[PDB]
Amino acid sequence: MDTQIQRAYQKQDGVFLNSKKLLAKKTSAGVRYYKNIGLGFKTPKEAIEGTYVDKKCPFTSNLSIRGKIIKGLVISTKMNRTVIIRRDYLHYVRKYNRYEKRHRNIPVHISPCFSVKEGDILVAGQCRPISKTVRFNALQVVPNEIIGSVRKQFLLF
Amino acid sequence: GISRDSKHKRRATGGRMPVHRKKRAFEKGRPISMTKLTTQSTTITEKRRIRPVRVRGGHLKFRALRLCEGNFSWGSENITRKTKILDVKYNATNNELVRTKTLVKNSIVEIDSTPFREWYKLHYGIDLGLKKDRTVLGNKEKSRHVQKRVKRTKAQALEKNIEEQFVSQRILACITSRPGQSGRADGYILEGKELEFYIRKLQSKKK
Amino acid sequence: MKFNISYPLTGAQKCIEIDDDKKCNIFMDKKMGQEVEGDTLGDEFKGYV
Amino acid sequence: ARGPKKHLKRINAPKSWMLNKLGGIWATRPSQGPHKLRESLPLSVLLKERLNYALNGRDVTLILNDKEQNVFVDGKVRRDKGYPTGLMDVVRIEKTDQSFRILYDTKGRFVLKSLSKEEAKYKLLKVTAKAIGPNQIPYIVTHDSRTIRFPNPEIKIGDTLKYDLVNNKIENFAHLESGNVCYIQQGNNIGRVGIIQHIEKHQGSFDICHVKDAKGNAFATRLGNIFVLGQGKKSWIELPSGDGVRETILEERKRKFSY
RNA sequence: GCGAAUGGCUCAUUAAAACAGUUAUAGUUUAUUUGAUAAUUAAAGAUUACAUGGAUAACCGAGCUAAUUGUUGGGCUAAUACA
RNA sequence: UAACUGAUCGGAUCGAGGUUUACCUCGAUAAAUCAUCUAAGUUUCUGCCCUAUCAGCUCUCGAUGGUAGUGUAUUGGACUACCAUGGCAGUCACGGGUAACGGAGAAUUAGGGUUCGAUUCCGGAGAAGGAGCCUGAGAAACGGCUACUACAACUACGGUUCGGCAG
Ligand SMILES: [Mg+2]
Ligand SMILES: [Mg+2]
Ligand SMILES: [Mg+2]
Ligand SMILES: [Mg+2]
Ligand SMILES: [Mg+2]
Ligand SMILES: [Mg+2]
Ligand SMILES: [Mg+2]
Ligand SMILES: [Mg+2]
Ligand SMILES: [Mg+2]
Ligand SMILES: [Mg+2]
Ligand SMILES: [Mg+2]
Ligand SMILES: [Mg+2]
Ligand SMILES: [Mg+2]
Repeated sequence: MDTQIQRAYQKQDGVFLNSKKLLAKKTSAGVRYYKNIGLGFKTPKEAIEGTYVDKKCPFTSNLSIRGKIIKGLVISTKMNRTVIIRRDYLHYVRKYNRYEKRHRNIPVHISPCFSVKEGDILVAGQCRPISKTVRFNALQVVPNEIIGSVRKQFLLF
Repeated sequence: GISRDSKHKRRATGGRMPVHRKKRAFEKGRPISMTKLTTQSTTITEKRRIRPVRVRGGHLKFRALRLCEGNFSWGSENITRKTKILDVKYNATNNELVRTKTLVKNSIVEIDSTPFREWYKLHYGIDLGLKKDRTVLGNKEKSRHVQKRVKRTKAQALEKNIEEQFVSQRILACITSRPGQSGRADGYILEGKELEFYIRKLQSKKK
Repeated sequence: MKFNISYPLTGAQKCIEIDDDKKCNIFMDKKMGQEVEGDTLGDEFKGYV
Repeated sequence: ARGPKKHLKRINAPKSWMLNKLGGIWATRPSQGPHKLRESLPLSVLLKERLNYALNGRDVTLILNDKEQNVFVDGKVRRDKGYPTGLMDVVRIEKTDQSFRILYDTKGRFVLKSLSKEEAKYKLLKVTAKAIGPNQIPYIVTHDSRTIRFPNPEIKIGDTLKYDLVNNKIENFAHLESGNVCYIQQGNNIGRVGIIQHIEKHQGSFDICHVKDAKGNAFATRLGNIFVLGQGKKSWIELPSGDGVRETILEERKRKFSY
């Protein structure tokens, strides 16, 4: 009644079981879409016993992950199940023979399963284009503490 | 040349974005194809109309413009018969599509219980016509009629909502097919989770 | 108005020049392939269609 | 771009063809076939510049168009100026009953190996993909774009088969595993032949492999570039330029002019 | 029936755009080629399969305009066209 | 397994060489699906010259994300509707200049650098400017078409052009 309607006008799964399950009145009916992107990645416990209907998830959908895999710090928590990760790298300068600092910002999609927080390191995978920016989904989240400015924070992670 | 190139946009940082390429033909964008219903030939004689469009590879893609009959499946029973759709209600996407009884992939509609009624009768010995005459079996109980029982006893507890539906002649179901893409209109019969829910949208919608 | 009159049945191709105005007056405001009553040509065309 | 390319430039045509730089301006562009553009040798190249049976361009035009049929590729007739003869193929020159192996050098140039009516029978096939198709049936596919029906089941995807052309029959296969012999179809290391050491898969999208050989050199290349020339040390075909092993510019000198 | 969407010229536009070096297509289309695969022709209809049906260029002949690889208009027969 | 459409396919075609029969042998070509080759869309990451006498930019319609649909060859706010308010920035956003198409490379060079790359390779863009489209497996083609702006050629001034040399 909550996870289902909640504003939006319906939220099923990829494997349209449900209502039909009432046919198997004895074993386990409460099926949800289960998956495992593999690639050396554990599938979130929370992902399984959730009521969430996120088609853009890498464990609850026919969303693949291929090639490019990222690790970066998180900037913002706003946006619906989407986050911006900031990567901090050095650039070399041919002439002066030294480096300068630089940061690329990245649009990342977050399946409800893992719980966000601002200023923590995150691991993204290469998933098909989900929107103008998005092209990365979160696969493994590590909580971390930064006392204040996320901008000030710059780590060659 | 209604294109869909992502160039006429503004990069992340909303700054306008350059162009050196005239609209290129592979960015094709075909004219939308609203899809109505002939469950009211008050004007509309030609029941269903489907126009085929020459697509890329060289294939054809049939486009549904006007319809009246689609195919639907009862999840639970695994039955599927072609039936006449009735009126479109609640399109979610927008209420105007309902106002023009347009057919979106996921538009919730009504159908004729006839094929399902006809079937539920033959396989269980239960017509579903007004409750009292409920069952209709055979005179002698020695032979194969012993099965309509076995099935009937399968506590065919078809939700109190599924039952009312039949008798009323109307049946709730959502669609699962792009008319503007394949020309057809196929849907599943509404039940449990969504049934209860979509109905609510309808109860509260009118009240 | 000059006429290129063809005769199916045999394969007769003939050309007639009709200068006087009064005769042709019947072809005016008639559609393509209509039925012509070639009696507005009392000459050689006595009772033709 | 306008549509699909359709020509090829002297300058741009692969160094494997040991081509004439001054030559002309173009070069026979391989026809869409069994082997990829870069990995192939169009007949015109094969006879004119290679064998030298042909010469001027029209010379070919005769040979492959003449109602006699002078060229055979894997037991079949061919009459296309640029049929892409690829790796591990067998080409027969009718009018002389010549039989050749389409194999790369040790320096990566397409070489023509002369075969005896014996090897001319079998051809080595590498396994592309393996899956079951229509009505419960198993299918295997070879680099040579061969599609196989009902193949022996003890065959993993990255296998190497011996093919009896005469009977279009298979015999003695051999997967790639620690301890075999191999030929590398392309790379900074092509034309080499050694003993597989071990295959470290990295799944992230690209597995690698190591190798040893005669002078016990250490070789490194991606699996896609390994072709199993044989099982357990014994190679299956005669190699060009002696054994599939290249020399230091230093070893070449000492062998030739003995420095 | 294919080809004409290769090539050939040019750089006016165009600063993360295009490009390059990289990667993905489990988000896709590809005529021509190479390998392979098909026992059942759907219902209603209709029905010959030793195999069906109708029409039109070229051609014959009449014609228009000052004018162009313009084209009207009548008669004749074939297809891997069409049906 | 259930049913839907039936505009998917399942050859009404063509050679030649043989040979006392019953035919035989090697080919052409049409065409469906899977591969395959070829190429193309779109895509990840990283990298560009001057400039703040450019500091706040994008958001009335998309600017950032979520929902459902359209649409496409397919992904996608690519477009519609509803919802959230985000997305970028001094680690220079946004805007402006460029006698700026980017590379491969070119000229001089102790080392480090300085200045160029219209121009045989590659990729891109375009064909008078601009938009639209037919056809096709394939182009917004352009030595194809439609209209507008500015033009080029013929005229019996009615009308016409297979009119675009950045080949
Ligand atoms: Mg510090
Ligand atoms: Mg096709
Ligand atoms: Mg060719
Ligand atoms: Mg892979
Ligand atoms: Mg970029
Ligand atoms: Mg005629
Ligand atoms: Mg004969
Ligand atoms: Mg969608
Ligand atoms: Mg600018
Ligand atoms: Mg420059
Ligand atoms: Mg060029
Ligand atoms: Mg490119
Ligand atoms: Mg000139």
